[PDB]
Amino acid sequence: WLSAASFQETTRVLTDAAINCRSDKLNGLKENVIIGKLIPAGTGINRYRNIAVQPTEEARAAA
Amino acid sequence: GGYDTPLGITNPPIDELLDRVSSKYALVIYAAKRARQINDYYNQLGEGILEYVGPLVEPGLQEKPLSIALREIHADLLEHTEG
Amino acid sequence: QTPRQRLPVLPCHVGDPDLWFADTPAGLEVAKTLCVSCPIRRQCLAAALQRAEPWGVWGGEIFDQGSIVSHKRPRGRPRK
Amino acid sequence: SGLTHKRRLSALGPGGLSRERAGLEVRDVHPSHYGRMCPIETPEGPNIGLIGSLSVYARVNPFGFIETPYRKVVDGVVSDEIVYLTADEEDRHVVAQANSPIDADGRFVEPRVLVRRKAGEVEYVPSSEVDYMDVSPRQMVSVATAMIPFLEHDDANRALMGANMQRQAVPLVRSEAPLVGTGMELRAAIDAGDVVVAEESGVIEEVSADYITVMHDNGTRRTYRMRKFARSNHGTCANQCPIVDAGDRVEAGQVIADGPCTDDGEMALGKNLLVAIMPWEGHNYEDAIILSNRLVEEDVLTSIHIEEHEIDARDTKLGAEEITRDIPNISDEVLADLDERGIVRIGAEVRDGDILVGKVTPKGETELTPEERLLRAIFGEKAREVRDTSLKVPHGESGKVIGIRVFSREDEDELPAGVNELVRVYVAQKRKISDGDKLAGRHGNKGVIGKILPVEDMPFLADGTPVDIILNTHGVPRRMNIGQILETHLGWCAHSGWKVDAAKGVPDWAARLPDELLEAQPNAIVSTPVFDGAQEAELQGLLSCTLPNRDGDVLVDADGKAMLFDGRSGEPFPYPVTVGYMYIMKLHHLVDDKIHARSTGPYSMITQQPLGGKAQFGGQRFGEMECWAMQAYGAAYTLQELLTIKSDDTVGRVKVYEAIVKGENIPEPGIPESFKVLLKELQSLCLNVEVLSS
Amino acid sequence: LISQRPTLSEDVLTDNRSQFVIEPLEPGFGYTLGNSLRRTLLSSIPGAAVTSIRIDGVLHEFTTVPGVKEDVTEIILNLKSLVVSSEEDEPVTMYLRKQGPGEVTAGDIVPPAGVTVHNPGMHIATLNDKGKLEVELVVERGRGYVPAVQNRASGAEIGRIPVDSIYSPVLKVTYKVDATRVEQRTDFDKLILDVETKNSISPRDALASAGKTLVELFGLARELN
Amino acid sequence: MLISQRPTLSEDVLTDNRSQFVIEPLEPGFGYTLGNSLRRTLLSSIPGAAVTSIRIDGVLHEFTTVPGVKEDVTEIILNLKSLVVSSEEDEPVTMYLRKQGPGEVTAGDIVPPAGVTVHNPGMHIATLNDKGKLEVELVVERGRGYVPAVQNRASGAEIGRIPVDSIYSPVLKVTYKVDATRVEQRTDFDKLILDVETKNSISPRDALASAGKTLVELFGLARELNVEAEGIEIGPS
Amino acid sequence: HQCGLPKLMALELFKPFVMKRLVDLNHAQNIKSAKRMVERQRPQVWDVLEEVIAEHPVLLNRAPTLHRLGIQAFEPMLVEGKAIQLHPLVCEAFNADFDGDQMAVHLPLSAEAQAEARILMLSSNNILSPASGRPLAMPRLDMVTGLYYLTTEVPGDTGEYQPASGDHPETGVYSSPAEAIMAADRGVLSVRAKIKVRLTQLRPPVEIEAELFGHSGWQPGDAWMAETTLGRVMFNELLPLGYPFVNKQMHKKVQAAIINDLAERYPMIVVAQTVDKLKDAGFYWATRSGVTVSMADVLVPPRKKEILDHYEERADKVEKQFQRGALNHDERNEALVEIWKEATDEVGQALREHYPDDNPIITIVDSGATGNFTQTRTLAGMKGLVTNPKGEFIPRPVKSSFREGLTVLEYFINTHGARKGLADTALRTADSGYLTRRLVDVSQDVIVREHDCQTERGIVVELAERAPDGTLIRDPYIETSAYARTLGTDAVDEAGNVIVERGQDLGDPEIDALLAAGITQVKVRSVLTCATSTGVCATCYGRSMATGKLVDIGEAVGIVAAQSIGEPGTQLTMRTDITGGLPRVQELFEARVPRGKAPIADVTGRVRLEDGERFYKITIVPDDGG
Ligand code: SF4
Ligand SMILES: [Mg+2]
Ligand SMILES: [Zn+2]
Repeated sequence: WLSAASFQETTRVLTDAAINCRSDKLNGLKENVIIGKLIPAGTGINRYRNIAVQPTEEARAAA
Repeated sequence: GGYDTPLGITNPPIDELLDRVSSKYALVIYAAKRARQINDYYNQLGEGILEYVGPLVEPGLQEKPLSIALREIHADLLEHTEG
Repeated sequence: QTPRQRLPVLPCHVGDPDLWFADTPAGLEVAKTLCVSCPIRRQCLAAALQRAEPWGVWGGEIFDQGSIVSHKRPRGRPRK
Repeated sequence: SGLTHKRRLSALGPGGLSRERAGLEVRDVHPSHYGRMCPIETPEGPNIGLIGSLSVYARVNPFGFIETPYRKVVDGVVSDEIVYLTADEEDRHVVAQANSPIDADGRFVEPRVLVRRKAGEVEYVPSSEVDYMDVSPRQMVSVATAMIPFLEHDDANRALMGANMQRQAVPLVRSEAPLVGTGMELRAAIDAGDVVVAEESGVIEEVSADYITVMHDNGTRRTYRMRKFARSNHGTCANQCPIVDAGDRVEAGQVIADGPCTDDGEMALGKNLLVAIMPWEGHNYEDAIILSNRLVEEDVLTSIHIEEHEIDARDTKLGAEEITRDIPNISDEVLADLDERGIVRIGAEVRDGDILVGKVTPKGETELTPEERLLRAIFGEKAREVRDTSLKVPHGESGKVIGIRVFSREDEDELPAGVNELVRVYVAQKRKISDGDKLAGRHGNKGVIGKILPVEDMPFLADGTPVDIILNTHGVPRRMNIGQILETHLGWCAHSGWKVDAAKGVPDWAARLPDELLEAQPNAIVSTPVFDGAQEAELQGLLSCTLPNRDGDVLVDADGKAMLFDGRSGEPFPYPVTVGYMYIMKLHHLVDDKIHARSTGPYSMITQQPLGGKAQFGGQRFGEMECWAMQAYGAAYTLQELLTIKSDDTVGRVKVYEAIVKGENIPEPGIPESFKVLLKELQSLCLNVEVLSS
Repeated sequence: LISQRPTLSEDVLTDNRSQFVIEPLEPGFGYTLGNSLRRTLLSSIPGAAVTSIRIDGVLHEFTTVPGVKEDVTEIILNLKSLVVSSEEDEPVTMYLRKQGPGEVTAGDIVPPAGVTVHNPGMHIATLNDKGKLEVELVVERGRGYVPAVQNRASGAEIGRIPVDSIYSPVLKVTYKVDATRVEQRTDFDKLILDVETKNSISPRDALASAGKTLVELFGLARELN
Repeated sequence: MLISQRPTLSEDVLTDNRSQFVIEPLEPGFGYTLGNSLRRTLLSSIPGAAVTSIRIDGVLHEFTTVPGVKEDVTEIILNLKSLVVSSEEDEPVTMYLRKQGPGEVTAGDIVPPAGVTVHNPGMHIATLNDKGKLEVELVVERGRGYVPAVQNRASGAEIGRIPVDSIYSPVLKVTYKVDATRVEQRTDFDKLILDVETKNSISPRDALASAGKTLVELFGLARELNVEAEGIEIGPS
Repeated sequence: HQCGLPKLMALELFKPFVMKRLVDLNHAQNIKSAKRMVERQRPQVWDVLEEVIAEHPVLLNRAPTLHRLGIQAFEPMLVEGKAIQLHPLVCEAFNADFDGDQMAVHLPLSAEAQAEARILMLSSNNILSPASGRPLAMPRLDMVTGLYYLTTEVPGDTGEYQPASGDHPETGVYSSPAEAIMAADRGVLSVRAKIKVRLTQLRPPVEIEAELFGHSGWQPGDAWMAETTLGRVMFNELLPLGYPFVNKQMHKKVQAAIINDLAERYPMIVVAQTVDKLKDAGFYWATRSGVTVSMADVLVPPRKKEILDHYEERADKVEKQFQRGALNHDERNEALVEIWKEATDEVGQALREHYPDDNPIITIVDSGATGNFTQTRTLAGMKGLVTNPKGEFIPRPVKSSFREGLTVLEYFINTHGARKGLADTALRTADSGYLTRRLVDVSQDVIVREHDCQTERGIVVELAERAPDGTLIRDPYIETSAYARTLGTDAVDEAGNVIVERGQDLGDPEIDALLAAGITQVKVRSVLTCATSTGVCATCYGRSMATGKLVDIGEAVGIVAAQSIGEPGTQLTMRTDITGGLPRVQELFEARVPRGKAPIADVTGRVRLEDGERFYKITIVPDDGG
């Protein structure tokens, strides 16, 4: 509904989602721009954001 | 594997870099997290040593930490696992 | 590589500052001779004169609680 | 441009329709426009056809209709009773064509002549229904578009752009008249009013740089003051200078003094520069322009700009502001030029950011931090209970100071209330030509300046003369503006001078040529008018005979081309190249007006986005198309960074700044302020908005 | 194998314009040699030109002297055409006293020792009966072209008007080769140079300066071993 | 006056004979004014030697093929044209080589008389097959530059003496470019980057030395006209 | 990968970085002193600024930003001056002329953002447009003219090889291109003669190498003969070492094919260095080629008066027949329109016949640098017909050319069409922006989620339908329909073996193998049939054309699709009552009922063609018995 409010009838788009208690999911690309979090596409997905970086141990001993 | 030697921002070549990772997004996050570790180690060398250790290759005179990290990745010196 | 002002040239703040408040007249003699090479002994000495220093080497000169000293007597009986 | 801002017919405004209500059948060219509004000239933005100019010969009725002269030809004999007509009578009658072959006494020659009809038709009529012949050609054209030579060889798009950018020249400091133009350049200068014109015939008594005392025939004298370096409305100089001596006799109406863009009375907007139309090593790609260094050295293209800076002293709540030499703790180095009561001296050369007016405001007294208290106790200084607001010159501006006008409320002048002293400083940099500036010919072939080469590695003819600007050749055929090529050929002919060899009488091409165009001195001027110009046969015939320079040397052969050496390598170019003398202007869209950057400056109040505009710092708008571009690339972090910490997150901006200055890693971004504003609005509208963790 | 070295001949047309002919060269050499000499001549001959002037009644470039037909910037653009020739490198000064009606030619400038003005007939400004003109000028040495060196780069007063100078005493240089190139392979070029200079120094002296600069430059590439 | 920055010179090696010089830094301009002259002098100034005309038995006018050999007359000619040699006698010396029977003729099979010095024996020149016999004379003379094949104006003097083109010069290929280092502190000084590759008769360093010698004599011809002039000076190292 | 930057801008841009560095070099002991030193612009800040600015990529952007290549990242380097320098190849992607257009610079700060601007948006890693896969770093107009003049071949030129023998040998052969270069630097050779060099460092074409070495010609070593020009050797040395010799004439289509094949077979860094060497040689031979425009180089056809009299008699007869009242007004205007269209095409044919090949204007046109032949026809010949403000044709028409110069009435007639095109271009720009907004707002959620949907469904592909005589004429729509899509099932020729198995990328060699095997219907796996929940699987979407390999698992294919569809607006001309232009696309995606509603069938069988009065009425014979 948060993305849907950007087109037309923002009074009307809110006032029926308010009745249904329509919780948003934050899964598109339009809504994550609005609330300022990372977009879920490209370098925003959880495959590419929880990457752990560490030296290899054969090169640890060279240090 | 034959070219002119790359210069400036394009050294090491990306098409030769990309065999170390699965995709360009993973390569970007790989290099960025390594560069954050490098800069934290550089800033935190006055007192006792933190849990991050060193440019594993020897840098130039005034080399950017991201460029050092990319030369490390090309040097086949790091390992990682995705999320 | 510095290209700064004359601050390392300024022999006030070259070494340890507590040397300049030496509790030995010999121990401050090196400090007093060190401002023989100071560019700014006139204005510094003048400032120390007008502000009524209580202590220390100033303008290449030690100061009493009110004014200028020749040099302090040490501990013990003064001589002949 | 001063002339053609008047004689302008708008279409919008109060009592008229707006641009959204401008339907597409009001921007067109209805065929009653012939002679009453020029179809070429219009602004090219989102105002095409709404704003148009008057024609040349038009005249306005007592009721507000637009008349137009016509010769009243009677029974195939062309009279001279010039009769003004309106659109309705023009629809009534039958109108002939301007260049019809009259038989030297009034009679026509061919029986089937061209005719405009009532419905905008083009017909063929026997020569007895003709009752109105045009007064001249070029009746359909404007004032600016009657100055483009060889207009009838150009497309209307490029003619539109040429006549539109003929009103954006700048007044130079030498202002040489063009070698080839149309004859309507003298009238457009003495009617523009920016040339001092003698009113009664007499003898000059005394000239100066600033006043001329013309002595009339009967006793009385009259002095004409000048305006030496006054600021125009857009920041250019408006200098005048006399062009007579102390003993001449002038007549009532003679030009006595040139203006900004004049030379000996007639208009002049640019210089005559030798040109060549080969592509040169990639420095002129997609119509850039390269130039010699002789233009910079000889000050060929060097305008003068004058900027006005203004500051004032109101009354605040905490007292009253003042203008003093004394300021907060800035050294006597910056007070090396300020006068005894504030502002700088006349003639003091300034740089970027220097003090122009020293004004310091009563800021009152605030509370003191204990640390500041300790530092002030250590150093022993004045409390400095007043805050400095000094007028300083903005970025990249320099040059001398001409005049300092000062107004005071004490000095009985008109001021807004509370303001005590109002001051104005005039700064006048002389600006050379440089890369990034815009140059243009007359036929709308504009272009920025690519790389100002040194003079020696610029190609030269066999005489050693280097060329001065090299255009590109891929831009002529795909735009259809070969008026520049014909103008260039005639420019070389008019520069080197000709003499038609009438040994066995007149040659065949020169039948229609007048007398005293058969031969002309070198560096003599000609004028081809707009719609009845010189023919291509006459151009080839003139190019055949083009008398040599100093030795026996025809540098430009019959085709118009020439043999160019190369200044860089040394070998000649293998094929001959077109040269000739074009005429190009300098445009007032210079780079230093436009270039601005912003690291961190002021901010908005109600929102917290940075400010916008080049007067202040100003930051660039990052539109939704660029958001789409970043999303399609896949760089999430750059997009999130550009939408959180560079524009909105007011508590994170300073953290970013200090992390950059100290040298640590850039911290993770926070929640932007626009989202918190939206959240508080939705809570205010009785919507129970809640976030969910699990 | 040609057993000869070329000999620089000479030919004088007028007093400030003369020719030079070099023969014989290798094929494909005359064009490059002439171009190298032309690019040396056109921007690397040291000369002398007026740098800064200071009229008395003015304070900046944008006013008018009381009683002249021109104004300050027109006097500047007239004075840029001067041709002075100094000996020492130091800033010398020359003055201009003029009073009352007439014309101010360039011949009324009274030089100090060393320097001289080579065209007295240049018209600078015209004077009525109420005009008074006093202007000093400064003459440097140097080469090439230098823009207007600013007042705050120096430590001068307000009256010191700076003017960008052009010291290069050469005007217009061209060449023309004539390749014999016969079927007996006795082929050689004949470089015909052509110098015209702006009356300060002779073309012989200009060519000598260019040749000495090039010889000193190529001594480096000779001096590897 | 003074040049205010002494131009250096630093050589390099890519192959046994392919150097890549770089001169740095120069005055604004001057890169093209000296690089082009250096290129042309290098190509057309240094003396060398090559083959001018050959004459081969059997074939007198039938330039299609030679009996006994397997490759074409034109293959033989343009194979022999790329033969590196040096000489002393400025008169045209002659040569001779002879070989019978099967085998491969290399460049060392020719017997050199006095003066001539073939600098590569190990280069294929023919493959004589099936009891053939090859006997070829050669005319070697020293020269400079690169002339084309001289037309046989003395065609009555010899009918089988087919002339050839002759690369006299020892260098083979010179390319160059410029650059624009330090436009603010040093105000647009140019960096010349030469590149010279030569056949292995001589080396690029002495090639550059000889080019500099002939150029400095050629410009000292212009200099020694009024020695008491003023020009730009450099100074010592 | 470089771009210029003026110093008075870059100093303002990098101000905190240079503050930190010149505190760390003790030129100013505190931050306020550093700020005042930067404001006064003391000369040490430049030597600090170069060291702080090296290898720190910035962005560039030109408004309006149409598609994905509108924002590219460049490594800066300092330029004295006031204008941003730019590489001349990327103006095609930025759609930037140099008439005064202005670009905007941003600057990334974090280590993540600098990594993104170094790896993703770097200018050297964006050569292929994602819309079609054709290159966008291909050399454009000026360098194309240079390469065309370089690689053309002229018979009758100087020093050509002729085998004229019996007296003297060929005198065209050359041992090496070094010898050829020396001869051309002398007076003998031209560049575009025909010679027989002996190359050694260039790999011969496949047929010749198979003839001589069979398969083992490792062209680092060996030697071979070739009857090329010099110019084709000189151009062909710019290409990499493994690439086979070309020996053609470098028209723009050929250069597109070369760069496309190069980018398919080689890495991007090799492609970037190749295209940069191409730019350098293209400019250097463009300035030698002697392309100039002069009025002696615009020749009128010498038959125009005869052509116009022959058409004028027919026009006069039609006007006479309307004068007698033998026909109506619209028939008159239609007949005149047809007469003058035939006349215009006739005089265009006469002009193209008359013009020689080595003319500058026809050289620029024929190379594919710019323009078309209609502009040359208007520049010499006749303008033709000019439209109305409503859009109909004017039956006058223009009979003059811009070299001969128009007259007053003809210029007045031309003004209508000029002003109409000028307004409608901006109108079409605004509408294309609107369409792009709608498509972005629909498809902003399709992103790649899984790696394998693991279905078996898929669409089929026509792929070079069989001729009636029996042969495989290649279908003209393959690069937009069959290339770069994975195969849903295998392909087997005439129930023999398989040729290409499931999962292959379906590029050119697989295409050639299927064509040689003689099949048309393959069943490609694609999106439409993707069986994931939200977004599409990676293995369906096929080869992403911006990389030349398979897509990753995070790509925003929806936004790429929307920008690639909506970008080629402002080049969609409709026609001269069924929509056929840009609004035809607009009603298609809105899926509304079109105006020109031609109905379709509802059952097969024979039909009863049947017309009433002034409008038709057709019934259909059913075969189902309904
Ligand atoms: S006490 Fe003497 S040496 Fe020390 S800072 Fe003052 S003047 Fe200098
Ligand atoms: Mg543009
Ligand atoms: Zn799928």
